[PDB]
Amino acid sequence: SQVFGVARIFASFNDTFVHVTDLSGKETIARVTGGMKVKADRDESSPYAAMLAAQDVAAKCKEVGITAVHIKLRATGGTKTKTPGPGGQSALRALARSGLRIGRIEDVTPVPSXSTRRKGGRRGRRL
Amino acid sequence: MRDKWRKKRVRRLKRKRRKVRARS
Amino acid sequence: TKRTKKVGITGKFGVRYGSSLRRQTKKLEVQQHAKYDCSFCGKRTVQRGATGIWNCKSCKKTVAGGAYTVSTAAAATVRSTIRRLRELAEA
Amino acid sequence: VVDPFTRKDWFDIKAPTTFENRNVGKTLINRSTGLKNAADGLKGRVFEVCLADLQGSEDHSYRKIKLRVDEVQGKNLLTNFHGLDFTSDKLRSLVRKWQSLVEANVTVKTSDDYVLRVFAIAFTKRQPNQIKKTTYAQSSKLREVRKKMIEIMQREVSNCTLAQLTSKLIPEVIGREIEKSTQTIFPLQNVHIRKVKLLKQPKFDLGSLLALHG
Amino acid sequence: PKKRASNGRNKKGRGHVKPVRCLNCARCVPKDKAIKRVTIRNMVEAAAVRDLSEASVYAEYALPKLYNKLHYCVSCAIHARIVRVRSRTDRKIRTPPQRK
Amino acid sequence: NINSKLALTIKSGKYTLGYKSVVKSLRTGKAKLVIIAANTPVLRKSELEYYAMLSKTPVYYFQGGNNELGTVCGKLFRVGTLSILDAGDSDILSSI
Amino acid sequence: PGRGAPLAKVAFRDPYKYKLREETFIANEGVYTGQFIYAGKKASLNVGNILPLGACPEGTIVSNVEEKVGDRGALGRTSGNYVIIIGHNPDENKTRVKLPSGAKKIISSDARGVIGVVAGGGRIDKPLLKAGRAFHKYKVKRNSWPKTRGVAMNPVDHPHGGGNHQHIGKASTISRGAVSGQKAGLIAARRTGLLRGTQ
RNA sequence: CUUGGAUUUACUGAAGACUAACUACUGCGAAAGCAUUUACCAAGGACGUUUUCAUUAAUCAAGAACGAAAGUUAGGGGAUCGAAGAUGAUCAGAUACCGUCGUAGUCUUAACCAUAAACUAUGCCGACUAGGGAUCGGUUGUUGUUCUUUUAUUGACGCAAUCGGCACCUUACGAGAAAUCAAAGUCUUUGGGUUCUGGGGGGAGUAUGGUCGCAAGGCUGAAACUUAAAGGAAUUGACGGAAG
Ligand SMILES: [Zn+2]
Ligand SMILES: [Zn+2]
Repeated sequence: SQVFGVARIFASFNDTFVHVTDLSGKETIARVTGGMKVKADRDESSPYAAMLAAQDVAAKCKEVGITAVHIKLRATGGTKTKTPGPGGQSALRALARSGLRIGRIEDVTPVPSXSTRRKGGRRGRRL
Repeated sequence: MRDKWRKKRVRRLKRKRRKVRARS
Repeated sequence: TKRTKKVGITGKFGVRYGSSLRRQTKKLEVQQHAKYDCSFCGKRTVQRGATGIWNCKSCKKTVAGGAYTVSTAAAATVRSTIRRLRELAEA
Repeated sequence: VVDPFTRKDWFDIKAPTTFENRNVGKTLINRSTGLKNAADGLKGRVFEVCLADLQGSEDHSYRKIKLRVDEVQGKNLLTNFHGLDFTSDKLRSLVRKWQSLVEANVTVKTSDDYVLRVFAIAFTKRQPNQIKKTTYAQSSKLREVRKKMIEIMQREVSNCTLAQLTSKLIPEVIGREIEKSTQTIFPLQNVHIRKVKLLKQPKFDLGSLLALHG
Repeated sequence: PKKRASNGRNKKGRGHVKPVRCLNCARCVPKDKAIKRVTIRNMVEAAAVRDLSEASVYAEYALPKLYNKLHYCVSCAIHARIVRVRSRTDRKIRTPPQRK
Repeated sequence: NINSKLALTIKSGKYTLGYKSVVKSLRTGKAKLVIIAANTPVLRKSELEYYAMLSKTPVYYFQGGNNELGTVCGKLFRVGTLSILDAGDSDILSSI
Repeated sequence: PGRGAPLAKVAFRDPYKYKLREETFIANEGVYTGQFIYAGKKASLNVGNILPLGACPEGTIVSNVEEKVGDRGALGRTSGNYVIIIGHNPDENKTRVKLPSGAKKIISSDARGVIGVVAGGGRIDKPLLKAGRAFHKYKVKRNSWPKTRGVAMNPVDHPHGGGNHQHIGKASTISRGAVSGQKAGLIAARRTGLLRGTQ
């Protein structure tokens, strides 16, 4: 029936990667970022830019033969923040409305079990 | 001035005082 | 009486070679002239021959050790490591 | 300039007979050329599919099994068990405050020399008539739970092969037995095998593969 | 003078507590003093729960939540208005606000 | 536990300290137990336990060296081996 | 003399004629007189025993290790040095080891090594303190002491000699492709100066 | 940094650190501190005690042990962060805050240093004084409770108690300049024992001497001179590039 890939989405506070792989993850079928669709470095992670990045992936997903994608959303993870960026939420909505079908959905933001020192210093970054 | 910096300024001043006495 | 306040065995060097070099010598030359307990006969009669050679006057057992101590830190670590690796492999 | 997806040929994945919905899905690879054979370059891959997909039931939706391909049969991919894991949502859904958490792991080889690290997690159960807020078990008790938890983990894995163990992992026989044997110590809830890791494999036995693939 | 009896933290019968890094500005802050908020949000926005439930190939698929425990320092929390300044008499109250 | 029972035998019962007395006690059959320190030479140990086989005497292998065995007996000197001729108020013979 | 490590004379029996064979080993630390040394494929994992590399588990500390099967020992022979067995690759019969310099090497598993650390370690920790001590050190090694600085010679004697001030004049880093008579200084140096940080 | 394939993807692999969530008005420790498992080692408090010795005690000049971080010396390790330094911005200028790297350091083994808002800014020991409920370890009597196992001599939970704690709520007999305080009460109705410390603000923890330390520095420690104030708690207002 459905030809399942995996839509691996990274949503940072600077960019949004819409990356569709095979079910193994060792074949890149389509990878579109929020920053290839915009002209300002500031909005390159915006929810609107994520919609544009998501829709053209489905266009490439359709022509190859992919008809359904699993969602593996992640944030920056590690020592940095675990909250998903604005792009991942709007890109997730944009995919379902492009005709691409959806199976399992999961968050795979990397989580340390401690961890190394976080950048910024003891007193943080003072703005 | 701040007390911590006044303390540090004296610390660097004492070190100079100690050295200039070493010349004799 | 206490003949020297701090130089100890390095009092044979007088004022030469610098205090830092004399302090490094004192730590190791005390160890290499000390008497250690024999692990074989139990007496405190083990002394250094050349480097790495430690003879016991009583039981005439000679053991290979460190340059200035009968046992070095890394050797004891290896002995426990080998003992551990031995018992796993042979169950 | 080249349209790189021109030489990608799709192969079909097959799950072992220990699993029910054996049609995992499809992949792509550069087609077999003279230099590099697609058969050789596609084995060793790892496929991660939810346990709900390979079993149908929605109760396994929080466990995902990694499937490793070790041999290709023309257009069909023959895989083998590679590991077990929980979903990040589920383990988070289980770790709440005012309750005691106990974890245990152990390394043990199967009947046919499959070295595995099995990870089990359990939590203290709150009584129904309970009044006090916190359900805390003493550290001596949790040592007893963990000590009992490892030996049962060792006993049930070393006595059975991976296929027999995988048939134990589907219904959580070990999870039921861990909770059963810890009843005399402390009431436990949500007793699980939260992870299984393949550490070392022996020489590949293509005969035993087909025995799990027909 | 003394503003609080707890000295702004929750350390009694103790010498030292390992600190935490603020989520926002990565500042070291003691774990007990850090303002901790446990949030459980739906992974998909409430508006998109429908069309993503129509693209689902699985019937009645219970989508997951996102679990996250947040840590803020005093400046992190006050600026983000997670906590607000209270009156001198309202400082004594430590019962949770009744909003949910 | 054994160091306690052995210590009790010292202040209460009969014993001999030293290799020559232990072998001499095994020859006459007056020995009830033989205790050998860990760092006793293997050749001497192996023939101490040969006499015990002939004398029908149990042997206990102390875990410490002749320095620790000596101080258990209340002695300020090394005791490489000892034999208990008469266990006194203690029960070391039935404990071993 | 000339060696910081002690040597152990070990007597073996000749398998084929009635004779005793004396062997000179480098004494591993903890080896004592009268100790039994076992050498072979079936020897147990004990300090001082000689075992093939494949027969040792990972993390085994070994010394006097062979690069080639039957060269009778090449690696880790100075006092306090040893070779760590990093891993095994059994199907091509290979073992990865870590050398005292940090280099990783791949050796045949049939290569042999002596379990333990070379004795005499810590020898460098004590200063020599005296020209006389160095004189006695090299009296039993070779004629390489004392060393005159090349910058202190005349232009005939060294590339660094000459000048109205003692100075090298040109870069002291010399190409690897230089010829004999030119390679005085830092040969084929990838970098110079005080080593800051990790390498 | 990137068409010499960056970022991203999956798997395999190596290093060092750190032990997330559980995690708390919770525990232990003389304090500093202590959070992956297990094994060992030697300690410890509390409770139980119709066991034992009988004043063996409290606080203590002089003198000792330990003592966060940083720093010092010598090896080993050096992933990440990152003083110094270099850098791209911002700015009138910023060699600052922001960004990118980065050396000591961060880790450890041997030794020093002996200081912190080392704070409960509250010496230690002792007795009494007002109510209340939670909670930890022990121990003492008890359930429409589930489980062991089908029940006990299981465990958990539940209800009454007391010991010790870490604390918390109200009140003010009383205290306080007030904030506040169950001790900061039992202090002009002035006396339980004892140690240390202060005598307006600066100069100044400076100079000098001594003493300890490798050094950095620690401990002890003035005077001249100068000044009418410095400061504590709270009230009103004014102001805020704070909240409602
Ligand atoms: Zn001896
Ligand atoms: Zn801040």
